[PDB]
Parts: sequence; C-alpha cells; structure tokens
Amino acid sequence: LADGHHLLGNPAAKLRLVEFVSYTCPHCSHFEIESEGQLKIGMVQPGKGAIEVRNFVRDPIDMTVALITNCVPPSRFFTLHTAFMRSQAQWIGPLANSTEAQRQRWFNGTFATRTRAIASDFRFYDFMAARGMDRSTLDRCLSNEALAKKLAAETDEAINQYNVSGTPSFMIDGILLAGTHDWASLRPQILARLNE
Ligand SMILES: [Cl-]
Ligand SMILES: [Cl-]
Ligand SMILES: [Cl-]
Repeated sequence: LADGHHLLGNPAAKLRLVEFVSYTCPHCSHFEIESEGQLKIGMVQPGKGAIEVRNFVRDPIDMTVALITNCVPPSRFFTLHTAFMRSQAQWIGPLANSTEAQRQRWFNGTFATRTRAIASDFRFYDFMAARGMDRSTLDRCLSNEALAKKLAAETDEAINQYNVSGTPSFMIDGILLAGTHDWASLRPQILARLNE
C-alpha cells in the first residue's frame, strides 16, 4: 500500500475497514483505546476483515508524529501507531500549555526548522529513545521532507475524493460512513456486515 496507508490483516479479507485518523485528535486516541482489542480478536485474527489505517495529517504536530510512525518497517508501524494514540495524554500536553512564542515556531520557517522545534517541544527524542530509536535515527526520520510531501498528498486525496473533515472517519467497502466518528457508532455497522 501507498505511503500513509497501512494494512492490518489479510488483503483478501472481504470486509475492508478504512480509518482516517490523526495523532493530535482526542477522538482518535479515545477510539484506539475503545476499539483496537475488539477489532483484532473479533475480525482481524479470524481473517474476517482487515483494517487499513490512513494517516490523515491535520497539522504540523500530527505531521511530525506521522513522519516517525511511517519511517519504521511495516512490522513495527502498528505497535508504534497504537502507542502514540494510546499514550496521547502523556505526550500532547504542550499543545495546550505552550505559549505564543513557542507556537510561532510550529507554523513558520521551513519544514526542517519547524519539525525540529516541535520534536523538541513535545519531547519526542525522549519518547522514542524509550522505544529504541536513538537521536540519529530520529533526526533522519524528521528530515524526510519527501515523505512529508507524500503524507500531505495522501491527506489531500482523503480531503478531495472523500470529503474527509472530522476525525476519526471510516469507510467500509468504499462507502464513507456518515455520522460515524467513534467506536459506539462504528461497531454496529461492522457487526452488521460480518453477520450478514
Ligand atoms: Cl470511541
Ligand atoms: Cl526530548
Ligand atoms: Cl485526489
């Protein structure tokens, strides 16, 4: 699959759930905690369906996290993606707490300068060091502007083709699910399809 797309489970499974999610969205964090287990044991493990996670990148903080999760091998993506989502409350504090002068650096200057400022402010060096990724490996990841452009293009595809606006959003078998932005609304639609 293309950059910013990641597939969990069997590509030939009949039910394909696409998730448009963002690392800076509180609804996506809550959704991951609520849904990850049940989707795995109920659907993915028995080979009844597969999950395509798309990084819907909303802001440069999101972009910085998505550079990290997309720079690791496919077999590490899902653990890392889940970790950022599950531990969102632990790392996202500077979004609320930072001052004007700090915020200025996230939204101005070149891609490299702002990505480095964000990674510093959000303490991603320490977060990723605690997960085996050293500073040199993280530096290379954060400077991958080519990848940032591809993730931006993937995000633009979601916005343009599917009118994706709020997060998380979902499609099942090509249909974007109206009014469906949490596990409580999603699950009955998944079970209806599985149990047809
Ligand atoms: Cl939820
Ligand atoms: Cl740090
Ligand atoms: Cl498009």
